[PDB]
Amino acid sequence: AGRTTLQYPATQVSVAKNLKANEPVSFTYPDTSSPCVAVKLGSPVPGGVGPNNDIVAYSVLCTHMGFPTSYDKSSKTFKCPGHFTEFDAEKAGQMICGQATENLPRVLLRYDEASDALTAVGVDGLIYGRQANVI
Amino acid sequence: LRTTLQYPATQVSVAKNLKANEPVSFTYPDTSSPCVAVKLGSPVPGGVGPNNDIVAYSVLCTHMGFPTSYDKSSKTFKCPGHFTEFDAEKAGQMICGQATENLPRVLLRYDEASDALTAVGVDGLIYGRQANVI
Amino acid sequence: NDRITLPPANAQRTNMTCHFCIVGCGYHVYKWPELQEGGRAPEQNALGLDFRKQLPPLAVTLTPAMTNVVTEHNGRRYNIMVVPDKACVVNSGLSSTRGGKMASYMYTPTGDGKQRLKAPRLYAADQWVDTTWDHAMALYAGLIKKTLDKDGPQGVFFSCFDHGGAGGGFENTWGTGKLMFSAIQTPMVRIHNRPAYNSECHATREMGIGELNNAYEDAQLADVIWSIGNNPYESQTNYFLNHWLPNLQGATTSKKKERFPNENFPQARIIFVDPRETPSVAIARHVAGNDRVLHLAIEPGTDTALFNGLFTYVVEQGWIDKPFIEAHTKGFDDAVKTNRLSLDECSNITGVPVDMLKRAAEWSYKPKASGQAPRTMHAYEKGIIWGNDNYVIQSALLDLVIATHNVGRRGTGCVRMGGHQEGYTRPPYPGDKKIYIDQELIKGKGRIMTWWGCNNFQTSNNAQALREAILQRSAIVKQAMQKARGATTEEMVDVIYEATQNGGLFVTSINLYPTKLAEAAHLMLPAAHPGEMNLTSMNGERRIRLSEKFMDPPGTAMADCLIAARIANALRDMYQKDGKAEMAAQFEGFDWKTEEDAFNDGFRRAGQPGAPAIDSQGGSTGHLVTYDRLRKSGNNGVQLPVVSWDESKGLVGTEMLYTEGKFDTDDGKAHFKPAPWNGLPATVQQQKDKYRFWLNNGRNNEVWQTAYHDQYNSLMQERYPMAYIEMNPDDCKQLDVTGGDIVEVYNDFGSTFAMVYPVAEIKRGQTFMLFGYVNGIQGDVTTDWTDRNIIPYYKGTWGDIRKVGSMEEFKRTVSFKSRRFA
Ligand SMILES: Nc1nc2c(c(=O)[nH]1)N[C@H]1C(S)=C(S)[C@@H](COP(=O)(O)OP(=O)(O)OC[C@H]3O[C@@H](n4cnc5c(=O)[nH]c(N)nc54)[C@H](O)[C@@H]3O)O[C@H]1N2
Ligand SMILES: Nc1nc2c(c(=O)[nH]1)N[C@H]1C(S)=C(S)[C@@H](COP(=O)(O)OP(=O)(O)OC[C@H]3O[C@@H](n4cnc5c(=O)[nH]c(N)nc54)[C@H](O)[C@@H]3O)O[C@H]1N2
Ligand code: F3S
Ligand code: FES
Ligand code: FES
Ligand SMILES: [Mo+4]
Ligand code: NA
Repeated sequence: AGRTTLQYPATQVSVAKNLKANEPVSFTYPDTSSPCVAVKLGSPVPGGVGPNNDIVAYSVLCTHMGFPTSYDKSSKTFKCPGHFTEFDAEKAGQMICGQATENLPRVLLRYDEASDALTAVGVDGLIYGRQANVI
Repeated sequence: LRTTLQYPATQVSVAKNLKANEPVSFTYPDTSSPCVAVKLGSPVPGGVGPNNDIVAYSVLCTHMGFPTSYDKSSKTFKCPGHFTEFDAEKAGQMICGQATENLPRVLLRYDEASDALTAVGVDGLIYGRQANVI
Repeated sequence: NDRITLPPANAQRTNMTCHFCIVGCGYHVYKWPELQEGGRAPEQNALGLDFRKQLPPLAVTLTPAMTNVVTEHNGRRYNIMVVPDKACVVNSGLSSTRGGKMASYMYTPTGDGKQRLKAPRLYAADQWVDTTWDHAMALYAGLIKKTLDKDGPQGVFFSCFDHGGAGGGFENTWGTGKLMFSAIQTPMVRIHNRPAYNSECHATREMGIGELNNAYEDAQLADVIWSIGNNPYESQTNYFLNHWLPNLQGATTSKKKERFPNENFPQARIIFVDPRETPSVAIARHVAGNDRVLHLAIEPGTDTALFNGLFTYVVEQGWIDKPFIEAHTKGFDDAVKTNRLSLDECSNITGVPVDMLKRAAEWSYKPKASGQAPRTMHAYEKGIIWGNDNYVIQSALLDLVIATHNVGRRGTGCVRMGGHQEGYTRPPYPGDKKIYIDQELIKGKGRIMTWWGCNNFQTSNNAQALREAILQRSAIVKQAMQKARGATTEEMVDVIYEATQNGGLFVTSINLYPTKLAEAAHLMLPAAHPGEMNLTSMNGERRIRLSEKFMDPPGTAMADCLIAARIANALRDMYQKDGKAEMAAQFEGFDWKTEEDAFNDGFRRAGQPGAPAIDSQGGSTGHLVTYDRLRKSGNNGVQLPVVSWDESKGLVGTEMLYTEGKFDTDDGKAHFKPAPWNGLPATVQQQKDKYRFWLNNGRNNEVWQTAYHDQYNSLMQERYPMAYIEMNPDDCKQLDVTGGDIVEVYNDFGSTFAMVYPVAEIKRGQTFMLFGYVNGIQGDVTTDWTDRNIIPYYKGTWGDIRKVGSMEEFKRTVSFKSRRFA
């Protein structure tokens, strides 16, 4: 091979200006079995993208035992119904409380000013239930 | 998918042909990677064979890649380039020199049934290579 | 493991000077997103190297130690690769084992830098805790302010770097110096390596010869190189490798001949003055042959006698430049009288046979057949700088050099080899006396002591007396703090201040790491190193380079110059609040947002109109240097002083000092000095009289300084889990010790511990211990003795050795094989 990196796809999510503050968008990345959310937080955070540096994206599969987590708009967290793990959308998937041993994986977005496009280009962290992010 | 390199399994020799402190030359994992195996004569941690004393190394200096030479009197590999010296008795530990990596160890299987030594892997990165397997 | 991620073709590339030694080797830092990589084809990676097949020797220096993955303040991950620059003139693509580790010693959350200081740390009476920067400044500035108001500046102590490179440099020395000297105005300041505000080079400077007076190219042009008190393969690796060895190999002969059409150039030779047979001696013999190396294995401390005997002989033979002496020197005839020593007396004192003394003079000073004196570069370091009377040795050595016109000619120089890089720009020292700071602290002086970019627990002379006193004084403050409950910062300042009136000392460390200083410190502030900040510095031939920022510091770690500004602005604010406009005004001039601001304020203002007094290695043309101009210069930079600048030419600098015979003295002449031989100091002689072994000490090739990074490196710790002592095998047998045994080394000054390292080349009744280390501090057994300028004789102590026992683990894991290549 040579290669030490996974071959991630480049997947269009949307243009940034279509996202409303605190209204999660669903997409799949890096394939149709990996559910993800992108959300405009409404306020800049470290590593947020877009015009207001505030768009973040995640794998929604709990890194404990893999249940799809749900985005809570009031707390801006992802909550797992399995064993009650909760992840902070504003702290790069930091576990607030729970049984996981890994932060919620971040979907890396490129933001292109010229087109206003958000493209999913990678994952930081390992998605639940996978030997590698790219199957 | 795969996280590991696909090392070949290369016969070196049978253990009982090795004389104490007489280096055998071979290439692993391909013909551009020179290696030595030596019976040290005394057990060392991780030595193979009947007396747990056979070790093997890449001989390319991990500084800037000159072929090192095995010194029988000290049981070391010495580099003529910038004078690095590695200990064959301490898994390639740098005694003195300019390298930042121990001399890579060739991992040998020793099969009692056949007396074969087979090179099966490398511990460390060989000089002047992106991966041990090109 | 068994692979590397290549840098992509378009990876970001910045310039970086090596963090560590004087040589200042040039490197490139490749930075790129973690999930990208280069291809193996040479045009598909940033290195331009073909990784589709095996590379030949010398094609690259690249190991996993030269790679890392950093996590930035934005949470994003980036591959880094820190590798030597092939087109840098200094190192021509060479990397030492020390600089080769730079990538590994960059800050990452899980790597070797994991214990980097990331926030202020406070010892709140009985436990370490985090605190805020504002609380830290309120406590630290508060104390400084209280001390200024009640005791004046003499209550405020520092030991601070004055050096270049990482933990130094022009921005940082200016920042600290402006704070200590212009703002606080304290004279109670020592330097990282010596216990007063002084120079290593008083004699040579006062004789008119600054100690970095040549180019590295001069080591290529020399007939003869002297290495005096100097183990340069280990201590100045790539100067030795890239410049010295090519000369010894004959690779520079054709360049000598092209420069000097009518001059004989024999095979180059090398002379080492060193009591010890070092790896550098061995490697020189390997490269050049035994017949082209002279190891003058002098008795410890006998340098002055050596040089007075050589000076006497070259004068008697007439192997001197009488036209040079007449036109360009003063005091020669006096020095001939005061320094007179016969070769027989010289041989008796040094132990060097008369034949070897004569040969050294013959190689070095006797005219060649073509008429010209040999080009003899005289290179010296800590064997004489920390030797038997710093001032007198340099006086004796320089007398020889000046009489033989070995300054100012190409292929010559009487130079420091150097330690750290250089990068000094500071206000003048505000006192009129040298003060032995350690002694002052031991005697109970000062309210607050700051260790800044240094660790004298590991590196002071008489270090045991120091640690004892500091720990006890620290404990008094700890005891006083613990009775407080619910105190405001201001009340706490008063409690601590009170404790210092009863013997206590408040201790602050400004550092990358806790270190052993954490055993005594009450406050620790996080600093940032090159690559986390921009930084300028120069090497042993005065070559100034910019090291570019490419990554964030850990947490709230800051550039030392900016920590200084923070402290100054905190003090200013307190004074303004207290209605003391005049005291506030002393803390003006630290409106700095970036390190560059410190560069503009210091280096670039030296000698300019409306500037205050500034002592700078840049001199008065330092304003011609800018960060953007250094960037355009690359890792080659410019040799200071800068002579000209324009857009089309770049920075044009200065190769060699003193080539027209004008020295840095009142009259423009070099000045000879008397150099009396008085034996060893009585303090050292008393140790020698009582105890068995000479306790030589200094550097290991692989270990950098106090092992601040190296202590966290698993390979370093496996190789040198403990400080080692080189012992003669016959002495070993007498003490029933072998490799990997532990011994106590002790005298009247202290007790320390080392692992035994049998070394055939060590002389009977002599030893050599690794200095500065994290497990077994050598300096406990160094004396308090210093020369007239408070320069310690660190290389001058004796002690006894007692077996503790066999460390089985050391025997199973550590090599005790020979470090002298043959
Ligand atoms: N016996 C004996 N003693 C000796 C000597 C000897 O030969 N014999 N030699 C002497 C010599 S030559 C010297 S140079 C001294 C060295 O004495 P020290 O200067 O005490 O030792 P170093 O390891 O250079 O100290 C550097 C310190 O600064 C920290 N540091 C690194 N980078 C930075 C940075 O960017 N900022 C800040 N704020 N801190 C930083 C490191 O973690 C470490 O604690 O030892 C001297 N002591
Ligand atoms: N690998 C490595 N390199 C370094 C450093 C490091 O820690 N690690 N530190 C850097 C610094 S800050 C410095 S100051 C330099 C130090 O560079 P050097 O001064 O080159 O190193 P040292 O090991 O202190 O001492 C040099 C020699 O002095 C000899 N010596 C002892 N006593 C005497 C004496 O009385 N007379 C004479 N003539 N020689 C004597 C010792 O045997 C020794 O080989 O190295 C720099 N480079
Ligand atoms: S790599 Fe660094 S340690 Fe000195 S020899 Fe070069 S500057
Ligand atoms: S499966 Fe999510 S908290 Fe266990
Ligand atoms: S190439 Fe082997 S020591 Fe440099
Ligand atoms: Mo030093
Ligand atoms: Na001690």
